[PDB]
Amino acid sequence: MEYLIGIQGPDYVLVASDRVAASNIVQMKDDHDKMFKMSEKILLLCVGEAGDTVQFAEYIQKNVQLYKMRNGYELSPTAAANFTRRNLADCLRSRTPYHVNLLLAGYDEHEGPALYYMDYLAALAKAPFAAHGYGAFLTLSILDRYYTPTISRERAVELLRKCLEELQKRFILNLPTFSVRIIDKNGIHDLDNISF
Amino acid sequence: TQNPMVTGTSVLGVKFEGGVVIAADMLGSYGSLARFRNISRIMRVNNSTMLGASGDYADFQYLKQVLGQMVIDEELLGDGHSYSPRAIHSWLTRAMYSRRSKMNPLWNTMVIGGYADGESFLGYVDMLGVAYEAPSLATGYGAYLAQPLLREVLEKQPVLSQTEARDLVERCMRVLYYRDARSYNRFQIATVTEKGVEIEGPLSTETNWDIAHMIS
Amino acid sequence: TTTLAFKFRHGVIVAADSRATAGAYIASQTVKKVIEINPYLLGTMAGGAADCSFWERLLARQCRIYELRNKERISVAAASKLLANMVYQYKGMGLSMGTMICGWDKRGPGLYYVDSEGNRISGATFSVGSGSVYAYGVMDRGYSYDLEVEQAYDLARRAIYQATYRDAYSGGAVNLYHVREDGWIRVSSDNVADLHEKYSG
Amino acid sequence: GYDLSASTFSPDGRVFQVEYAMKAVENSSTAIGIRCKDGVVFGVEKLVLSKLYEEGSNKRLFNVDRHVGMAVAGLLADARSLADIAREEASNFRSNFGYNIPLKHLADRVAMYVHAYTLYSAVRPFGCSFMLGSYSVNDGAQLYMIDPSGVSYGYWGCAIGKARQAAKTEIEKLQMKEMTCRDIVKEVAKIIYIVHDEVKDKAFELELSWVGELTNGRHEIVPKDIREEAEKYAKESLK
Amino acid sequence: SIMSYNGGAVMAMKGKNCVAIAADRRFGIQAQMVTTDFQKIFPMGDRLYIGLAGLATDVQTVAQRLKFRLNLYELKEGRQIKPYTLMSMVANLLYEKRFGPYYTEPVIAGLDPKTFKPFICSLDLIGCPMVTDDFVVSGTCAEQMYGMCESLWEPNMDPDHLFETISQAMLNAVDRDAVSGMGVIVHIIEKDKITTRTLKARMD
Amino acid sequence: NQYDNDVTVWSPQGRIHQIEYAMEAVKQGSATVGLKSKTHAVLVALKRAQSELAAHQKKILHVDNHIGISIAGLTADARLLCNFMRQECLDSRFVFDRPLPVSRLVSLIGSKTQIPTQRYGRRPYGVGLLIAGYDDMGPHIFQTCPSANYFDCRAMSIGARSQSARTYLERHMSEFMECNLNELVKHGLRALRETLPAEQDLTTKNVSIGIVGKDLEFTIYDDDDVSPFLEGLE
Amino acid sequence: TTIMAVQFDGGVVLGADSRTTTGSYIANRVTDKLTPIHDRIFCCRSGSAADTQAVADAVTYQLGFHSIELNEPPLVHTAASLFKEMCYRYREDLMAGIIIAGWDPQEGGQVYSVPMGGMMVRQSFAIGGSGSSYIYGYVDATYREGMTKEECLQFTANALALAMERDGSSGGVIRLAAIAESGVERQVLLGDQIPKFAVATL
Amino acid sequence: RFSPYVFNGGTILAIAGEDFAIVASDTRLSEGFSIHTRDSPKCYKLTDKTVIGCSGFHGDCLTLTKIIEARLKMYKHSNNKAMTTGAIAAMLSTILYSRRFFPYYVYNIIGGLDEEGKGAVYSFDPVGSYQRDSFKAGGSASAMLQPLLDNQVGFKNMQNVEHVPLSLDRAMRLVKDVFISAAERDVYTGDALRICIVTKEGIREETVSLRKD
Amino acid sequence: DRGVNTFSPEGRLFQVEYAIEAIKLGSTAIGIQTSEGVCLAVEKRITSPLMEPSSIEKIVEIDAHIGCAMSGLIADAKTLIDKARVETQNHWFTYNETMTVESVTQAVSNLALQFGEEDADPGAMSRPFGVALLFGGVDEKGPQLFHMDPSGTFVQCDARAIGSASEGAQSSLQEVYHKSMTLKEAIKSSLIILKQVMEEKLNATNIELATVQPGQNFHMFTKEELEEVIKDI
Ligand SMILES: [Cl-]
Ligand SMILES: [Cl-]
Ligand SMILES: [Cl-]
Ligand SMILES: [Cl-]
Ligand SMILES: [Cl-]
Ligand SMILES: [Cl-]
Ligand SMILES: [Cl-]
Ligand SMILES: [Cl-]
Ligand SMILES: [Cl-]
Ligand SMILES: [Cl-]
Ligand SMILES: [Cl-]
Ligand SMILES: [Cl-]
Ligand SMILES: [Cl-]
Ligand SMILES: [Cl-]
Ligand SMILES: [Cl-]
Ligand SMILES: [Cl-]
Ligand SMILES: [Cl-]
Ligand SMILES: [Cl-]
Ligand SMILES: [K+]
Ligand SMILES: [K+]
Ligand SMILES: [Mg+2]
Ligand SMILES: [Mg+2]
Ligand SMILES: [Mg+2]
Ligand SMILES: [Mg+2]
Ligand SMILES: [Mg+2]
Repeated sequence: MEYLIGIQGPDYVLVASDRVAASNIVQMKDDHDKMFKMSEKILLLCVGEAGDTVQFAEYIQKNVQLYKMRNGYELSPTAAANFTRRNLADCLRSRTPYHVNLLLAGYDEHEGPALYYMDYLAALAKAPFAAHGYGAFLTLSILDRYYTPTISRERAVELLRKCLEELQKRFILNLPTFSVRIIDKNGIHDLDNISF
Repeated sequence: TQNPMVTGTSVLGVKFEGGVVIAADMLGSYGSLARFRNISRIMRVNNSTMLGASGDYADFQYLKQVLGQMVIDEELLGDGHSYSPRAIHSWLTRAMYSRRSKMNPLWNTMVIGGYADGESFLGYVDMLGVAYEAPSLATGYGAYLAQPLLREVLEKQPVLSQTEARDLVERCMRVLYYRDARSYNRFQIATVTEKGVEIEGPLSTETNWDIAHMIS
Repeated sequence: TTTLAFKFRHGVIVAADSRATAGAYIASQTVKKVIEINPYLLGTMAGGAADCSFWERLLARQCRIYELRNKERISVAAASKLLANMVYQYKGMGLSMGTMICGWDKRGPGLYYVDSEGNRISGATFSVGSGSVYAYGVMDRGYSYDLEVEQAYDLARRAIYQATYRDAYSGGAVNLYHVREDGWIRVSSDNVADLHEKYSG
Repeated sequence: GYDLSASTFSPDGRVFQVEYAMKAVENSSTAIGIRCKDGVVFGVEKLVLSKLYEEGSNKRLFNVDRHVGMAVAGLLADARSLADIAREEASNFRSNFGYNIPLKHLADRVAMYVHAYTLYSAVRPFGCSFMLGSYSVNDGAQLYMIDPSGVSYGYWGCAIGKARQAAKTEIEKLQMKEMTCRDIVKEVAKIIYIVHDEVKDKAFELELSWVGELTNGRHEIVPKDIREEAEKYAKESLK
Repeated sequence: SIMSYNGGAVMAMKGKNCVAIAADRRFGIQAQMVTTDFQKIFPMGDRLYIGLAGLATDVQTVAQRLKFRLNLYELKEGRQIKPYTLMSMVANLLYEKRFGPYYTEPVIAGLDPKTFKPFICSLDLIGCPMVTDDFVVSGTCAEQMYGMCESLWEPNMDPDHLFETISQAMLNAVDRDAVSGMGVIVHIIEKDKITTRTLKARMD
Repeated sequence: NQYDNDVTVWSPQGRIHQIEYAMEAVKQGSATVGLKSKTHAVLVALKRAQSELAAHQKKILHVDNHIGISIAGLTADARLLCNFMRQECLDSRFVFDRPLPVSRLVSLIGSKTQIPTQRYGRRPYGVGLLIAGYDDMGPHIFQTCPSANYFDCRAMSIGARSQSARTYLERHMSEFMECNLNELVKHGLRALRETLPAEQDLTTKNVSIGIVGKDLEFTIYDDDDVSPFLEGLE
Repeated sequence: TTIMAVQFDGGVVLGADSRTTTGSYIANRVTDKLTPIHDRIFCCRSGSAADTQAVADAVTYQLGFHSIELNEPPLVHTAASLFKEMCYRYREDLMAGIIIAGWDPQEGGQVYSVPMGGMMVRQSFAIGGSGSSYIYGYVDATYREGMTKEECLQFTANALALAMERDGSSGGVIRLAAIAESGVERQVLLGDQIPKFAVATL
Repeated sequence: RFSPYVFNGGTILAIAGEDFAIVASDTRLSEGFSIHTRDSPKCYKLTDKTVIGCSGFHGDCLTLTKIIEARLKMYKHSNNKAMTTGAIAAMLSTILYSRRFFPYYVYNIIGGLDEEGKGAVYSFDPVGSYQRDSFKAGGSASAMLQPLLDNQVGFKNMQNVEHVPLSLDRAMRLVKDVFISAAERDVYTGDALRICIVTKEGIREETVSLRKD
Repeated sequence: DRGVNTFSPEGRLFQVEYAIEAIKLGSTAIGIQTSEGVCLAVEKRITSPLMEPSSIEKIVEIDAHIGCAMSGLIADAKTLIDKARVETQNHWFTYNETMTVESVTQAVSNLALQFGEEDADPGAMSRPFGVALLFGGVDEKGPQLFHMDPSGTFVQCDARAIGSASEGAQSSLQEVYHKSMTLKEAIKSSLIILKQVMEEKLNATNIELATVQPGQNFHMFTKEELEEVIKDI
C-alpha cells in the first residue's frame, strides 16, 4: 500500500508520495521514490502492481522525452496526460494491461498548474487535489475541509503535513517518510522529506 | 480425444517359441451398452507385425489408416527394407507421446506383437507414451485378471509352445468374460510367426455356471 | 532459504545458507546460493532454484556480450535492469525468483533486489527467502555503513546462522562473499553445526 | 526474344518454354507402354552411361500406388519429383475418400500439377513425359500418358523419348486387344531392341514392369527369369 | 456490476423544435467520489451531442474514437453529419467490439443540420439503436429516470418548459441513486443557439 | 547468352545451362574416390592446401554411425547438404529407433536438391557427393549431382582428373567384391593416385580416408592415421 | 430422435421419427431427418440439428464435386468416408450421430453407422438416436437375414413406432425411404398408419 | 479431464569414487497398484564415460533419453569430439528448463568420469536445477536411501571414525544393501537391481535379485 | 544484369568471386600459429593525421581465448564478429565450456552463402560479405589459426596473410615459418613482413598486434609494448 497526494495552487502543483517499498510483513526500502520526471515541468507519480509500475512509467517517460527530441519543444501537461491515458486505455483489453494508478502534475507556461488523476482503468480527471492509496480514504476529507483554490504554497505544505500526520495517527500501515516536490514556472523543486 | 466414445476392452499378448499371439474381443461398447458386437480390434500392420487396441475405436481406426498408409508408402519403394515390429512400436510411442504433449491424446492402449530375424517382439504403448516390452502383456482389466495367470505360467515355464500359449490365452479370455462387465464372448486371436500374420475368428469360450446352484 | 546482502564502506557483503527442500524433505545441504555471475558481479538464489540459476546464467551471458560489444564492464544498475526486463515478460506464469545483484562500478558499491513479481530496487541492506525475517532482525540490530571488514563478516555470518535456527527451510552451511573494488572474493564456508559449537560451547 | 518465360506467348501463340521442355524429353532414350487384354506392360531402354554403375541405378519405372506404375522419359530429377507428387495424390485420395484412386483421376490430377508449371515466370515446366498404368477387375487395363504441357490422354500403346515414332510403328503391328501380358512383355522387349541405335549408344539395360490379372492388380517389376527370356527373344528376332 | 463501478446518469428529451440532454457530474470509484465536474456529454456538431454513461474510461474512449471517425467523415463528405447517421456510426463502432464491448450506453440528442428536426436515440453497449419521439435514459438510475420521464414529459414543449421538465426529471431521479449526482448539467439545443446550465443540486 | 543465367530458363536444345554450370563446380574440385566390397564401403579423398603453410581442406564428413560422405565443389553447399543428411538420419533414429536406409536418404537428397532447379531466383546446389554407407542391404556407394540426379555405384570418382580414377576403377572392379578391407582401400588409393601429376605422390598430408562396414562404424582417417594404408603400396 | 436403416438384396430402407426438441418443448413435430446426399445416398441425422445439417451440407458439396470429376455415380462407402473424416476430425466440436445408407452399382445396398466420435462401421442394419436404446431388444429379436423390401419397411416402421412410444425425445410421424437401382421412394406414416401396440391395461 | 502424467516408480542412485562412478536402479516399472514389467532398467549409457539414471513418468523418461541421444550426436558432429560428463549435465539443465511450463516429470542423476578421470555425480530436479554431488539417491525410495548414504559415505553423526576414501568394494556393498532395504518398505522398488560401474576401462554391469512382492 | 545466385560457366558464383576481389582492397593482416600461442598483426592504413588511430580496430576479441583479424570491407565484418561473440556465449551458456576455434569459425562460415532474393525474409541478405577473417586462439587442441573467406571455406593455417599485399606477405611467411618457431620470433617476423609490404613507414601507432597463449587471455599490445618490439626490426 502506497500513497500519493497532489495539491494545486494558483501557480504551482505540490505533490508527495511515501518512501516505502514493502513486501509481505517487511518494509524492504525506506527511501523509495514514486515520482518520475517526464520533462522540465511534469512529474508522473505511479503506484500499483510490481513491475507494471516502473515499466509503464519509464515507457511514458522515454516517449515524452522522445517527443521533445523530435520536435524541439515539450508536450504540455494536458497533452502528456492524454498520451498516458491513451496508452493505458489501449492496453486495458490487451494481452499486456498495466495495473497502475497515477497522478500527473505539471506546469504549462500558458495554462498554469495542472493535476490529473488516473486509475488503472484509465479514467482521466483533472482535479484541484487528489490522492491514491488506502491513505486517500483518511486524507481526502481533510483536503475537502481545508483547501481553497488560492492556497499559498507555505499553507499547502501545512495542509499536506495534516494529511501525513493523520496517516501516522489513524492508518494501520507504517509510512514514516514522504518525498515532497513542487512544480512551478521555474521547473521542479525538491523539498525536504516530511518524516516522523 | 477429450472424451472416449465407443471403446474396446482388454487386449492380451504372449510370446512363444517362434512367434507371438494376441487376443481381443470383438466389442465396441458405448458406456455400459454393448453396442457394436462384430468389430475387429486387431490390425495386421505388415508381414512381421500386428497390433491390438483398447480404448477409443475411432482413434484406433485413425491409427490403422495412418499406419496402413505408412506401410503402403514403404512397399512402393521396393528397396529391401521393411519396418520391423520394433520400429513400428517406436513410431507408435512417438505418435502417442506427441499427441499427449499437445493435450489431445489418441485414447488407446496398444499391444504390438511381431516376429523378425528369429526374435519374438511384444510391446505396450499407452495414450501417454508409456512403452515397454515384456514376455506377456494385458491392457485394461486384463492387467488385473489375465496378467497374473500369464505371469504365473511363464515363471514355471518361460518358453511356451504355440499351442501352450494359445491355450493359456483362451483360459484368460474366459476369465475376462466372467469378470469384466465390458467384455463379450466373441473374440479373435492373431498369431505372428515366420510365415506371417494370421487372424482367426470369430471365436467363443466354453463357460461353466455350476456355481449358480451352489448358494443356500 | 536465507540470503542477505549489504553495502558498507568496504564493498558489499553477500551471505547465504545452503539448504534445498522438496516439501519437508531436505533435498540438499550443499546448494551454492551465491551465484558467480562474473568476476565483478554476484547474484543470490531464493525462491525457485532452477529459476534463479537459469535466469542469472542468462544474465551472465548477456553481461559478457555487453562487455565485448562496448569494451567496458556493465554497471550494477544496468545488469539488474537486464534481469528485471527478462523476467517481466513471464509475470503470472509461476516463476519464483528473489535475488540480490551485488557489484562495485563507477558509482561505488551496488546492491539491487530483483524478483519475479517485477520488483527492482536499490538499497543498503536486503534479505530474501523464507528465513529473511529472522536474518533482518539480527542484521538490522548490528548494521552500520562504517562496520570494519571483520565486523561485517561476523554480522552476516551470525544473521544467516540465526535464521537457520528458527527457519525450518534454512540450514546447512553459511557461505560468505565480499565484493571489493577489484572483484569479489569467497571469504568463508562454515557448517552450521560448527557455528553452533562456536556461538555457545 | 519471346522464348524465355512460360508466362510469355510468342506472336504466333506458342509457349516456347514448354516446347523446350518437350525437347528434353525427345532427347532421352525410349520408354513404351502397351495395354492388352489383361493388363499393362512397360519397357525402357535404359542407357548405361558408365560401367561403374550398379545394374538397377537410375530406374525409370516407379510404383506410385500399389495398383499404379509410372514410366518416365526426360530429365530424371524432374521425373522423380513427379513420381512423388503422384504418390502423394494417391495417398491423399485414399485418406479422404477411403478407396484406391482411379487411374484416370490420378492422371488428371498430376496433369493439372504439371500444367500449373506452364503459366508463370516464377517456375519452369517439367522436362519430362510419363505414362501411368493400372489394372483392376472393375476398370480393366488403363494406360495414360502426360507430357510437359500437362495434356493427358488414354492409349492402347504409347512411346516417349527419341525413338517414339519408330516404336509406335512397331507397336501398331500388334493386335494388343487380344494378347496377354505374358505375350506382350516379349513384344515390348523386341520393340526396344528394334529402336535402340547400337552404333550411336553402346550399352543399355532393359527395364520391364507390369500390372494385370497375373499380378492381382499390383504394379510389379517383371520377374528376372521372364525378363531374360524376353531379351533372348528380342535379340534372336533382331537376327 | 461493471456498469455501476463509476455510476452515472444521462438522459435526452424531445421538445417542439428543440432537444435537451442532461447528465450528472460525479466521477467516483465504487463508493468514493473523486471529482464533481466530470464530462459525460460531448459535442459532435453545432446542434448534435452525445451523452455517455457507464464505465468512465470507456465514456472517454468512445467519445474520442467517435470524434476521430466523425472528423474524418466530415472532411471527406464536406458536410455536417445527420443525427441518424451519427447513430449508425456509433452503432458500428460499438458492434465492432461485440465480443469484448465498451461498457457504455450512449444517448444522442440533436437537430438535423439542414432541416432542424429534433432527434433523440439511445444505444445499448453493443450498438443496438433505439430512436424515440419522447425521451431516452441511460445509467445506474434508469428506473428512477423512467418514472420521472413517464410522469412529466408532454409533447411539443417549448424550450423553457423542456428545460424545467428534463431538469426535474434528472434531479429527482439521481436523488434516489447513491452513485449518481454531485451536480447536473443540461444543454438545450435550438436552431439558433445552445443554452448550457448547471443546476442547484444535492452534493451527497 | 540469353539462356544461361536463370535455372528456370530452358534452352532451345532442351538443356538448363545453370545446372550444367553448377556441375563445373564439382569437376574443378579435388578428386575423391569411392568403392565397395561385399562387407565395406570406402571413401578416399585428395585434400588441397591453398599454400604450403595451410592444413589441407577437409573432404570427408560424418553423417551417422552407418553413413559418411566425401565432397567436391562448393564447401558451403556441402555443409548445408551434410547438415540436411544428418538431420534426416537423426529423425529416423528418433522416430523408428533404427538407422535410415542409405538409399532412402539418397532419395531425400534428390528431392531436396531438385526444388531450387525449378524456381526463379534459386540455384542448383554446387556440390557433388560420394556417399558411403552400410545397412541391411549391405555396403553402398552413391553419387549425387547438382542436377539432383543420383547414382548407385560399384565405385566412382568425381572432381579434377577423375576420368583417370574412373578408368582404374573400371579396370579392377571385378576384384572389389571379394577384397579384404586392406586391399579395397589400396585400390581406392591407386585410383586416386592416377589423378596426380607424374611427379607427385600420395602423402599423409594430402590423403583422407573414410571407411564403414559390417563391423565398423563410419570412421575418418587423416594425417598420421593414413600411414598404415599408404605403406605397402608401391 | 430415433433413426434406423436396413439392408436388403438390391437396396436399403431408411427411417426416422420427426420430433425436434429444445428441452421438452417440441420445436418441430414434422422434422425431415432423412437428408439426400446424392441421387441414391441418404443420411439419417441425430444429435445437434445445427451440426448434422452443417455436416450433411458440406458432404453433399464434397460428394457432388467428386462425382462430377469422376463422371460416375458415387460409392455409398465414399459418402460414409466423407462423413467419417469430418465427424472424426471435429469430434470435439460436434454432437452428431449419423447413419449413411444407399445404393451404388458396385456394392449394392449398404448401411454405415458413423456414431458420435467418428468411427465408421458397415452393418446389416443400424439404429441410433436417443430412442434407439428402447429398441435394441426388439431389433435383436426381430431381425432375420434375407428380408424383402416390403418386410424391411414393416420392420423399420414397427421399431420406430415402439421407440416413439417410450422416448419423450422421439415422436410425430414416421418418415421412410427405400433406395434401389430404380430410385428413391419416400413415404410418411401418420396417425392410424403408425403401427399400434396396446398399453398393457388391467 | 485428461492428465498428461502418471507416476511409474523407480529408484535411482549414483556414487562418485576417486576413479569410478556407480549408477544403479531397480528394474520394476509400475502404475497404480500394478506392475507393468519386472525388467525395465532406469539407467542409460550416454558415452563410454557417462551414464544417466531417470525415474518418474516413463513417457517422459523415454522421450528425454532419446532427445539426449540426438543432442550428443549433434554435438559430436558440430564440435568433432564427444561431450564430457560436465557438458552433458549443463546441457540437460537447459533441456529440462525448455519445458519449464510443462515439465518433464523425470528425476535425473548423471554418473561418470570428469576430465581428470575422477568420479562425478550430478543431480537434477525436473526443471533442470542441478549440482555436483558425492552421492545421491533419486526417485521413489530416495528418502529411504539418502540418510543411510549420508551416514555411511558422508560419515555424518559419527564421532571417532576415520574418514577413509571410499573403495569400489565398499561402494558396491552399500549400493546392494540400501536397495535391499528399500525393497522391504517401498512398494515400488523391487524385482532386480541393475548396477553400472564406470571406470577408465569402460562400463560394466552387475545385476542382483530383489524381492518380487 | 543477372541474379545474385547465378553460376558462371566455370562453376563459380559471380557474387562470391567479386566479394573475393573486394578483399584485395583491404589492408594487410597476418596470422602466425606457434606452439606458444598465435599472433595477429594488421596494418591500420591511416588516411589522415586527424583520424584517431585507436578508432581503427581491425583486430577484435571474440572471447578470452579467441581473437579475430579482418581485411576487406570492414563494415561488413561487424555482423560476422557479433555472430562469433554470440555463438561462443551461447555455447558457454549451454555446455559450460569454451567453444573451440574451429567451431567458432565453422559457425561464422555457415552465414556465407545465405544471400539471395526469392525464398527468404522481407529484407534478408542481398549479397555476400566482402571480408576475409583470421581467427586465432587457444583451446584443448592448443594454439590455432583459421582463415575464412566470402565463399564460406575455412581452413587451419600455420601462417597466413590476407588483404592487398597478401601475395608478397605469404611468400615471406613461407620463407621464415617453422614449426618450432617461438611466439616472440613469430611476432618479430610478422612486423618485419608488415614493414616490407606497408606503403607507409611502420610505427607504433599505424599497426595493431594481439596474441593468445596457453598461459593468458587475448591481449592487444599497447603502444609501449609495440614500441619495445619495433626497436629490433
Ligand atoms: Cl459391429
Ligand atoms: Cl487387418
Ligand atoms: Cl555449501
Ligand atoms: Cl549488449
Ligand atoms: Cl531503486
Ligand atoms: Cl525461499
Ligand atoms: Cl516424347
Ligand atoms: Cl476507433
Ligand atoms: Cl572440392
Ligand atoms: Cl567453395
Ligand atoms: Cl546428372
Ligand atoms: Cl567430376
Ligand atoms: Cl433437423
Ligand atoms: Cl451416436
Ligand atoms: Cl447415433
Ligand atoms: Cl438423439
Ligand atoms: Cl413430435
Ligand atoms: Cl587475401
Ligand atoms: K414420444
Ligand atoms: K518392494
Ligand atoms: Mg500483467
Ligand atoms: Mg444521487
Ligand atoms: Mg454521499
Ligand atoms: Mg457446436
Ligand atoms: Mg505385492
